[PDB]
Amino acid sequence: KVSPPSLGFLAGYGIMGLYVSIVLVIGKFVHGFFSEISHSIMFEELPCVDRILKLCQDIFLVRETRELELEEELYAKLIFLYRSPETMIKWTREKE
Amino acid sequence: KVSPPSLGFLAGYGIMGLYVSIVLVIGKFVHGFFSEISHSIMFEELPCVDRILKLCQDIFLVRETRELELEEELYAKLIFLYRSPETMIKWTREKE
Amino acid sequence: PLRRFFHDILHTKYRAATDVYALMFLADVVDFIIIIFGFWQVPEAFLVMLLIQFSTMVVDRALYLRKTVLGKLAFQVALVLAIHLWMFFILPNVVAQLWYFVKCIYFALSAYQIRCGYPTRILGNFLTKKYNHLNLFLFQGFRLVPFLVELRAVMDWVWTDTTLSLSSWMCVEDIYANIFIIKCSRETEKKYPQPKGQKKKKIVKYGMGGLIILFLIAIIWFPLLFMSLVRSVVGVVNQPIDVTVTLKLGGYEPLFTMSAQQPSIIPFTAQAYEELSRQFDPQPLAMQFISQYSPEDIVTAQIEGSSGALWR
Amino acid sequence: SWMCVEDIYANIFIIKCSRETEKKYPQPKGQKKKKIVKYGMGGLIILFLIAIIWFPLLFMSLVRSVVGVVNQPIDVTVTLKLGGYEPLFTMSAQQPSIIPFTAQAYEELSRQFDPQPLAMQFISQYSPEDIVTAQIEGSSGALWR
Amino acid sequence: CCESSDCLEICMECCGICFPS
Amino acid sequence: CCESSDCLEICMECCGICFPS
Amino acid sequence: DHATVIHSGDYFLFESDSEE
Amino acid sequence: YLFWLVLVVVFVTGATRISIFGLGYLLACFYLLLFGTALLQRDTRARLV
Amino acid sequence: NHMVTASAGSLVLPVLVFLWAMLSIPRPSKRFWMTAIVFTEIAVVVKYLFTDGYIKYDLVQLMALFFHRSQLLCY
Repeated sequence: KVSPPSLGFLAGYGIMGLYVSIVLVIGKFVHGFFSEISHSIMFEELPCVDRILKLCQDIFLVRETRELELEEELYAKLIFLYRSPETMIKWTREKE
Repeated sequence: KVSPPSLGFLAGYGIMGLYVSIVLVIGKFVHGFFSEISHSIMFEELPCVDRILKLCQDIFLVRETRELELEEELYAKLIFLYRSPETMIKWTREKE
Repeated sequence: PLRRFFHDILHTKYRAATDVYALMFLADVVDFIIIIFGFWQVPEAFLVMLLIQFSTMVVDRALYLRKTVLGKLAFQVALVLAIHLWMFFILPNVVAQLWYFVKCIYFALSAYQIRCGYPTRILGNFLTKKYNHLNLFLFQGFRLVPFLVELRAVMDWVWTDTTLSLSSWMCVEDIYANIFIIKCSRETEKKYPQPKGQKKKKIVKYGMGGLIILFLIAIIWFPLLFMSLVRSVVGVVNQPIDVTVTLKLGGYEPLFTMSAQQPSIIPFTAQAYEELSRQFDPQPLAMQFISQYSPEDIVTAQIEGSSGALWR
Repeated sequence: SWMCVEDIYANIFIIKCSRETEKKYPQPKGQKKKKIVKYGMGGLIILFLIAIIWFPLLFMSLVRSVVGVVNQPIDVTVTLKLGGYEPLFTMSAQQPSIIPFTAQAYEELSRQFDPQPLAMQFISQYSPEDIVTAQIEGSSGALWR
Repeated sequence: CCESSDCLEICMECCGICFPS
Repeated sequence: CCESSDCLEICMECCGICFPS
Repeated sequence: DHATVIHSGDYFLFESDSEE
Repeated sequence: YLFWLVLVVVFVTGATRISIFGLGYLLACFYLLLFGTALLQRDTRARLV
Repeated sequence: NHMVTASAGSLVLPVLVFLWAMLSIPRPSKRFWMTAIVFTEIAVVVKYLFTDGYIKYDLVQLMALFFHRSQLLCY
């Protein structure tokens, strides 16, 4: 018998090549985590993140009530927290 | 009629494969912007950049006049601005 | 009149309020998955179905973020009819039966959204709600999808009423995502902590490490295995149509071309195959050849011998 | 060191341009960024993403569908294998007898079978100087054996 | 006019993103 | 029991590595 | 005013004034 | 529930033997399935005609 | 039933399930259930009058639709 006479595009190559491409790109997607995890340990080992999620959720709450003036104001807090690493240390302190 | 009898290397594959490769690599080049834009919002959300462009342009001016001693000195300022995020905040203040 | 009353009572009404978008989207994700897997005119059909699943998911997000019950009604009506009319365009199946089934679940949960209503608090990532491990794991892999994160951000920005830009929107999404992941980890460490100067525990190490190694094995070895396995499979029977025995004799003029074709050629049956195999059963490799070749594989060379074709 | 100052400058310029444009055209507070702005940028991004996946497929298929160059049977080898034992009747022809049908000839064939839509379709779809004429030779000499 | 200016602004915003947002 | 809980925790920190551990 | 209201953040906002 | 297993048989006797009598069996089922719960408690002894 | 048979068979009731029954004031109605029973019966009758070698998944359909009727009659 012959070995490859299957159908669906080219069982030999159209879908096959697409599959390979997908795998590779998913490869890079997954590498996107376990490659440069060490380049953030200077802003990722923060302890308590409760105060930051409050900020984030307040932005969401203020967009539902459509008071978008305060959206701009609370976004300003978020970006300054992430602009000064020392204030992140203060805000993410375990207890107070 | 038959479908693919064109010329120029292999219309079927030499130039074609090269084109695909180019597209992919240009793909990654363009992704290089819209992938990790959020990993810099701690050093890149600065207000006024006028004082930093003065520094940068002074390095250029000092290389044209070939006073390369001051090139080393002005480079030292540039690297300390980018070594301490808090001084960037001070130097990039909107007004003063 | 009656139709108008039905629609009025599906819009104005006096019902409750639920958020079943998460489940509707999950149904559509499963649908996408099985259509992608179901590549098996057919490629073109599967590509159109891809564009479709995608476009419909985008429209769904729009109506959810804009809280439109009337829009969802319209979408549902159109989609029901269109998907049911696509059953008539079968010309390019278990895959399609399953696609219909999961789309039926989507239509059921969508119908529920319309007949219940949209709740006031619609914003907020599903996997950033609680800080148990399941939420953590779901959020992780869900975000992991290559372009899902960016699509979510841009899409949401376009519908949600904001004063800011897309970059700004993506910033708050990234911050929130990271903050959630940290919170889940903090919560689990409060729920279950280990002691100081205390080995992390041989078993924990063996587990995580092992999984990582196996995943790496499946990046390199497993594809090779699968590939080779498929290639080894000899797909479809190839039997000599004709038995052309040209007994080229005369050095100057080769002749003796008495030969036969398909009518004389007999594709050996299962019983016939058994006979040949048993004839040469004593010799292991002889029988092996016959037995390994599939039934209706070994063909019979009933070459014609009579002549008339003159020697020349 | 050189690349450092180039990166800094590049980033600083991009920021400056944005700052300048915000001073040139500012925006108010608590003020919807403007439906249109969103629709524009978002739309462009979506279309760019469409052209990453769909457009290549379209182009590829389009080119493949094009049937490039004419393929006409050089010879008309009609072997009327008759005798079961000894198949013969190999009177056949080649290129001289084979006539690449001209444009006018093609019109004739198409019109002959014009009533039947699909019949005419076949002929018409096949390009002129495509449909070849099977003028197979019938004379013998070659004996049956 | 105003619409055209808004369109130009949107275009800039989009292509602005082309180098780190 | 204890072993199962430890295992859970194992694969759990393993998926912690799935989006920045 | 966006241009100005999103670039108005200062240190006084982050003082610990009974932040519950 | 025997009243009802008979209704099942009535349906399937028609289905199996494709004829005109079978259509009649089908109809007899359809009817006594609709108007049936009524006469399951009213035909218990009161005229099982 | 629409996954085992196609065309005019089904594609009327499934459409109506998605667009009428599930998009209604609480419990569908009475007319929905009646039309469901009626359509299923008609389909059975016309498939019996011959499609050839008709299948009967409409038996389990009609009987489930009459079971629900009994459940809602008892309320």
